[PDB]
Amino acid sequence: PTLISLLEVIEPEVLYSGYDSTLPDTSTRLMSTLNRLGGRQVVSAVKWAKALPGFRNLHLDDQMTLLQYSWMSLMAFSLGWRSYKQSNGNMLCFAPDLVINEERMQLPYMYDQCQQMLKISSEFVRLQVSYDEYLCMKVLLLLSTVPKDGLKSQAVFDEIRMTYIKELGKAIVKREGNSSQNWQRFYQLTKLLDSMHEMVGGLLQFCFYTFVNKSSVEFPEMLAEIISNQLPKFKAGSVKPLLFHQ
Amino acid sequence: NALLRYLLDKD
Ligand SMILES: C[C@@H]1C[C@H]2[C@@H]3CCC4=CC(=O)C=C[C@]4(C)[C@@]3(Cl)[C@@H](O)C[C@]2(C)[C@@]1(OC(=O)c1ccco1)C(=O)CCl
Repeated sequence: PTLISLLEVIEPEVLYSGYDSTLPDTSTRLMSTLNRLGGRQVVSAVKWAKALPGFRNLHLDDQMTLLQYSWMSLMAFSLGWRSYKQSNGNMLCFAPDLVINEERMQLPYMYDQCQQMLKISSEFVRLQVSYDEYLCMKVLLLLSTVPKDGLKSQAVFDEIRMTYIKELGKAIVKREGNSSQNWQRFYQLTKLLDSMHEMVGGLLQFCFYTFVNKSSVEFPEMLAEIISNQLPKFKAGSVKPLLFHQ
Repeated sequence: NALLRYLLDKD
């Protein structure tokens, strides 16, 4: 009963948006449908995180902080994964009932943010990331953004990261079968993790903007609670993105 | 806040 096999079992099932393309296609409807889907996905992510060996050893405040700080990264990474598997990174596969065409991206209100999200999936395509590699990296993303003032249970947190860095090693081996150039693979995946801060930064920016200036878009309570809590901290520059390479 | 606190404690 390995750690990686447990990560396979606790991985949330792909959710359906219930998007109704019989209705008129508007910007407000799409972003509200995506927000509602996102709220539900975040709920699943909380359940997922609680089932990660080690996560519950952390102080409850640390648990909240990590989820509040990384939720967007987890969602965008998963979206990148789905899009890679479902269409080889050619389409944004938010849900099996909400798949965005190349032609549907050519709309002014969503071209820019779609291009940002496609870049993530194209990294999966470029690196031919395996399922176990993806799962290990996703854990590490949950553990990649912290407060500058630090954490309440730092030592536990440091041991968790250590545990899942090793698991990522196993995922690399399980895929390649013990090469002498596995260090290059590890380097490439840590570089991808690092670049997730930048690739997601512009997504959070547009999200925060939409939430504050209500440019009328609906946010479910799950997202509203995290965003409004997360908002003042980013503006204060109080968040520390952890990076493997300086 | 309250909703995240709930989800972490539940089950
Ligand atoms: C650009 C941001 C990033 C979006 C998330 C990316 C990650 C994500 C993946 C999902 O599968 C479902 C939901 C979210 C969590 C998204 Cl699509 C939505 O909440 C909606 C989010 C926040 C976002 O989405 C868009 O504007 C968007 C998506 C497609 C075209 O525009 C937004 O700011 C709306 Cl308020």
